[PDB]
Amino acid sequence: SNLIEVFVDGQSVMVEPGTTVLQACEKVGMQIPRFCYHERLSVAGNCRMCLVEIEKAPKVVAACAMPVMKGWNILTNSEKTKKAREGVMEFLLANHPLDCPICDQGGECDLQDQSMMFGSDRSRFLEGKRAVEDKNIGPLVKTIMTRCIQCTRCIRFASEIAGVDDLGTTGRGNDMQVGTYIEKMFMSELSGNIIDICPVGALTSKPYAFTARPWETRKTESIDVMDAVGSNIVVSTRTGEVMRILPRMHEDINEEWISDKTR
Amino acid sequence: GVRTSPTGEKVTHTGQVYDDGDYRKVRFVGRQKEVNENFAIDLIAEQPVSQVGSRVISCDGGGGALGHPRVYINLDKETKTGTCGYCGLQFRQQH
Amino acid sequence: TYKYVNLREPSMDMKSVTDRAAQTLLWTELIRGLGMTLSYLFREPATINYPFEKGPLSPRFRGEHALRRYPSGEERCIACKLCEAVCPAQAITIEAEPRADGSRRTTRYDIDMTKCIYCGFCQEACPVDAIVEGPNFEFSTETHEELLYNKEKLLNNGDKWEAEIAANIQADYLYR
Amino acid sequence: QLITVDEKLDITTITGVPEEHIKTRKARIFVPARNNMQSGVNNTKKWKMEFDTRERWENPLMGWASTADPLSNLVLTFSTKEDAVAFAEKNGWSYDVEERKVPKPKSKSYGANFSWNKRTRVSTK
Amino acid sequence: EEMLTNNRIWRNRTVDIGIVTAEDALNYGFSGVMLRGSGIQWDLRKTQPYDVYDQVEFDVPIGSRGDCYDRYLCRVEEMRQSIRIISQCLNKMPPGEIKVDDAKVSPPKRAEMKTSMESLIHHFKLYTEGYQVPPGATYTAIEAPKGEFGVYLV
Amino acid sequence: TRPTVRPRNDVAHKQLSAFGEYVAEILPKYVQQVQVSCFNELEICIHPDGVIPVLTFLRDHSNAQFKSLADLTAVDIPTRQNRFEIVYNLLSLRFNSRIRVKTYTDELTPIESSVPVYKAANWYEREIWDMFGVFFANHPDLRRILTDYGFEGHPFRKDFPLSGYVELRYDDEVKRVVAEPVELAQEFRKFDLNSPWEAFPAYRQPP
Amino acid sequence: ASATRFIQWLRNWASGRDLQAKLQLRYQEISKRTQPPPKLPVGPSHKLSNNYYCTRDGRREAMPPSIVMSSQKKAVSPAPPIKRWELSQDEPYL
Amino acid sequence: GLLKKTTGLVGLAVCETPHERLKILYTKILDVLGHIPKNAAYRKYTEQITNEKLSMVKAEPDVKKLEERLQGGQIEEVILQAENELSLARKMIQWKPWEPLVEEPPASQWKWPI
Amino acid sequence: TSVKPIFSRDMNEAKRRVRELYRAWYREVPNTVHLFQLDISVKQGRDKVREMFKKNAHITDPRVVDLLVIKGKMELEETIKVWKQRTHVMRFFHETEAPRPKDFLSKFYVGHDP
Ligand SMILES: CCCCCCCCCCCCCCCCCC(=O)OC[C@H](COP(=O)(O)OCCN)OC(=O)CCCCCCCCCCCCCCCCC
Ligand code: SF4
Ligand code: SF4
Ligand code: SF4
Ligand code: SF4
Ligand code: FES
Ligand SMILES: [K+]
Ligand SMILES: [Zn+2]
Repeated sequence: SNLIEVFVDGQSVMVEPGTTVLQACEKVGMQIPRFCYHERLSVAGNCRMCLVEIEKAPKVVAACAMPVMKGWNILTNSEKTKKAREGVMEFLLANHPLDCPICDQGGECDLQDQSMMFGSDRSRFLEGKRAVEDKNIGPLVKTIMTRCIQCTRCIRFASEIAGVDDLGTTGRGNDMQVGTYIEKMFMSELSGNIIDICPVGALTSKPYAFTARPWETRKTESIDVMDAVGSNIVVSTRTGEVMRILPRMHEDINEEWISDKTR
Repeated sequence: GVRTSPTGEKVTHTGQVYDDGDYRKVRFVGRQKEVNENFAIDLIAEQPVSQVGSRVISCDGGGGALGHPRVYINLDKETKTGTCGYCGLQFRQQH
Repeated sequence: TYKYVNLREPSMDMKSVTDRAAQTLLWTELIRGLGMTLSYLFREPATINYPFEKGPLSPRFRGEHALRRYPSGEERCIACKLCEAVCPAQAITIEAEPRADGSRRTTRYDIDMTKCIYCGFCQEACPVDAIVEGPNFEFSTETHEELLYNKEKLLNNGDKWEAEIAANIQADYLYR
Repeated sequence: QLITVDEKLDITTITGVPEEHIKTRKARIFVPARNNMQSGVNNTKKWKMEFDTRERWENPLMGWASTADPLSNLVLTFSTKEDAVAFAEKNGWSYDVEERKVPKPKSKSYGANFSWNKRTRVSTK
Repeated sequence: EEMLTNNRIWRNRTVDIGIVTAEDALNYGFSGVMLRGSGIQWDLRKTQPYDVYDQVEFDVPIGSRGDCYDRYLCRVEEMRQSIRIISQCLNKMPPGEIKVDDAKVSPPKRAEMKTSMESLIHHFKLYTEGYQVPPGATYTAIEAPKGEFGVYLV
Repeated sequence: TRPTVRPRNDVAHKQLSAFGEYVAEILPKYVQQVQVSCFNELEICIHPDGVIPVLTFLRDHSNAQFKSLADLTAVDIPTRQNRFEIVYNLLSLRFNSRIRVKTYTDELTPIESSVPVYKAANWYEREIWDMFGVFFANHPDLRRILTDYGFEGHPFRKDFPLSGYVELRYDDEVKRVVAEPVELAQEFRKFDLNSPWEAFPAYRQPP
Repeated sequence: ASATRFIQWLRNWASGRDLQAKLQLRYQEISKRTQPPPKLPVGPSHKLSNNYYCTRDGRREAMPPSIVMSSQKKAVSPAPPIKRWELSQDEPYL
Repeated sequence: GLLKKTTGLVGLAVCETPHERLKILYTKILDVLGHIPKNAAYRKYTEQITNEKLSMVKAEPDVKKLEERLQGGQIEEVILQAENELSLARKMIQWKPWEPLVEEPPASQWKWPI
Repeated sequence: TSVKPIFSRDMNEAKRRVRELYRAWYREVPNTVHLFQLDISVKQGRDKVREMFKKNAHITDPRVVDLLVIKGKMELEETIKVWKQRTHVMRFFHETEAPRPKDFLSKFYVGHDP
């Protein structure tokens, strides 16, 4: 009854009021590019990778945050949308370090993959890059903060999901730095999940460091026995060896998180 | 430095050495254990630390296009040195 | 356009006919063929005097593999595993971990030289020029097991051949 | 002229598979879970069939991972669950079907970050 | 040719040996010199040109008896035409790049890969995952030296 | 004329589309689908009963004259009820054109042998039987062609393992080559290469 | 190249050619084995402006096949008849 | 025009009386097509292209000029094609492919990719 | 449930083809042992033939039976024409296989395979 009508590339779709442009695209099987947006975190709207053209609107909107209005035609593949993605990806990679061979994220990196699928194929940045100092937040999460793209997923997860207010940004402008400011360890029981939600290799697992690459792991979907919650997990193995433990999405149990002990 | 275990078998730079009672060392009987004696961990520690003037320095490993991808190293932490993640050279901000 | 390789009608004048009768009976075209091999008998043969003389190669030659170093003596390989992923023959096997100083380095680097197709993809994929195919082609062995290289063997190959490897890379890297 | 055949399709006797790897195998029919390291969902579209993991041991010469399982790397792709189940029946494999997991729809509100009186008010941006 | 072409022993071993009619060659699936030996005027470099074959001049040898000797003469004359083409390629070689300037397919230069973030990402991805190819199926063929060589690629 | 993009040839696309509907008009009994690809390749998809009538028409009809069978192969698609797609690639020297004809079958259903239309098909159909197990009816001499004598299974099926089920060696005791269950000193390493991000929107499948 | 004049004459007469002009052994007419460095050109897409990838993306202009007929006026041929080849003027008869 | 000595194709004999042979074969094709229903596209299309070829033969008494007009290679190739067409027309009567589609394919039989 | 037959329209027709194949295999064994100079007896070979026929005695699809007979006939043709070697003929007897115990305990001791 309350459902309004919108269009994705001219295809009609019925959505509830308050649905975002990103969620309307989800219905027809389109996945808008993203970095800051996470469906289990509060909306941020800062990476600007989800910019999409609305037909007849001169300005692209941030799909992750903009609520759809009745009758909108979202153009997910327009020349305007495609140029917005290339421009934003260009800004993301301008100061990003050439770390992929030594970066544990390589091969399962959303920055690599969305650069392949939505960015340009070359650079025109001719300057020196930003370099940021690293920060210790305990024995579980290694931080290479030069790789951070300031998506603020970790900050939002810690505040909303883990209920811990230690992470935040300091400074402003290009020198805005995600961290704790003071020397502090982020030692929650849910801390290890910030590795998963960080789209880049800025936050990675210290125990897992350097040991494998994503393509070569075999994925075994199993269950955790560290407690009685029954968290669903993926056991990554390679050549007969357990390499790491990853969450497996189950809406009715662990959603997409696992405890540190489980991890 | 290459070490010899109490069984006399050389220890590799990866720490591998058949323990006493491992039949697999019979493969070396009448032959030899191929061991590289230029331990890279030792060689890189002999390099002097390079003092620089800026807060950020870049390393491509030397030789331009014959080195490694160019990276940038922050030198704000004065307790430790900035190390190149590719080649292991160390850098220090002079005062 | 096209041409006919065999569509010529021979002339039937008594001179041409008599010329062919002489060819049939006096074997003139078979004698002519003997002239050609006689001429070769008095040509200098093309044989080189191996192993004292070698055949010519180029700086791009794809031979035995070796793991290289930086001038300091540090290994170039950072266990990125790009070579292992691209290897068409799955001839490369790698394991890695943080070194005692935190460096990202391999603890296993095997090349099964009886799987390898000497295609050079691994040295194209390497971003730091760690794994190369050197110029050596004279390393035949008496056992199969001697052709299963581990990291110690490949590092020794790098130290053994680095003087030549560096000079060949210097001559060809501007084409890459 | 068509004939009336009235039995379930069984091709086990004409597939050439050894008896061991029909009766002793357990096939899993499932849609792969999303790799949690990435947000892309394009690897959760198709159904997969995999077989139970068997022993891998270390090669004495080199320490490589040896196997005696001819099906260790066999993975099949299907459009639908029914297509995968139909394939498993005619080949005579015992199978387990896991239902597809679709993310539950969420209600997202940017304006909720600045609530006047609710706990959704964020302390930082 | 001074050893074979006019040699009566060679001609005795090849002339009227393995004759194949033009219609049989087609219906049996023959191609290349196995067609042209029998007189079928057909050469994929002329009729379905690829790369820059439309920009070189060469003749297609054609047989008249469909036997071993004619196929021998066709192959020898094809070698002469190859030299003729090679002379044109040497003279008309243009400058420029050697692989498509599109780093989502062809890898970047090593110097670029070690300097540019985009180049490193694309180099990394091309040598691990490789480039994705749009869904489809093609049968593509060339005039290989032995005949029509093609791939049906899905 | 952008340097890196393959040029599009529309005169051929129209010509192939015209001939495609020409074939469908003449053989409605068997033709199920006709399509032309963006690189200008015409494909006719037919009912398997029409293999001989369709191929004979294409070989003999004055406006077709597809005298040469370039290739005859099969593709295994396990998700389909009829898993085996049979593909005929034909060449017309007269009209300097190519056409692809496709049909389907399953494990237990035969296909009429096209040898009477093209003698080239004799070995192609032996290869399809050997590698996929698709039986061809009234074939002059159907039997394995590529696999070893006594080999069991059809290797090019997607559910046949890459390394097979058995392997050979010489056993000194019995003084002959023997076959034994396959064991590998190093297991083939499966790689998961697919990116989780869609690459080609134009081919997106509706949900 | 070191053969004497008599032997040069003899193998020339026996072969019926002037073998010396086109020796099959290479001497110093070949390129030097040490060459100067190249400086290779760059491609058309090496521009700093007017170079958006979405205007030069071949893979994304590929489209699914056009369905002409799906079972879900003059006669035509697949293409115009091939022209008859003309004989070579370079050398029509070998 | 003087009669050829060779057609250039191995096994394809030179025809002494091409015009008459073509008229015989084209007439036979038209006779065979009379037994196919008037609505069959095979009949309408084959009759049309046949009548155009026959009209050329009746209007061009020179074998060289006629070959140029027919665009089917040597006139002996054209005779062979006429014979092949006549063979097809007889077969089509048994097959009757003008009938409606025998069977629809399964739902996703031709869907690609999966 | 109406499908195209391969040869036999029903099980009774298929079974006749099976017995025709079995007779051919039964008659051929003495020649195979003689021609290949096998050390087995004619009884051992004929027992093996029975064993290969007995393992497929539970089939009730006439099409599956027809394919088995088709593969059996091809299998016999290779033997008669000596396309097979002795190694191929003796692969039916698995002479170098160490017997694999089939009880729970013996399996339990040797490994994890069920
Ligand atoms: C006053 C009255 C006088 C009366 C007497 C007058 C007689 C004079 C005229 C007599 C004729 C002279 C020739 C006699 C020699 C024999 C000629 C001969 O037999 O040649 C024909 C033979 C077959 O050739 P073919 O063309 O294939 O067959 C005919 C086609 N239906 O061709 C062949 O034999 C082919 C041989 C192939 C093998 C050749 C390999 C060796 C060639 C090099 C040897 C050179 C000669 C060496 C002689 C050594 C002497 C010590
Ligand atoms: S985060 Fe991604 S793009 Fe950045 S260095 Fe790591 S793998 Fe490369
Ligand atoms: S550390 Fe990772 S999750 Fe946190 S803001 Fe940076 S990129 Fe985002
Ligand atoms: S040369 Fe080719 S096959 Fe050999 S190790 Fe390198 S990538 Fe693998
Ligand atoms: S040799 Fe090169 S490509 Fe291979 S793992 Fe080491 S750094 Fe990576
Ligand atoms: S996903 Fe919308 S701005 Fe980040
Ligand atoms: K991460
Ligand atoms: Zn460095």
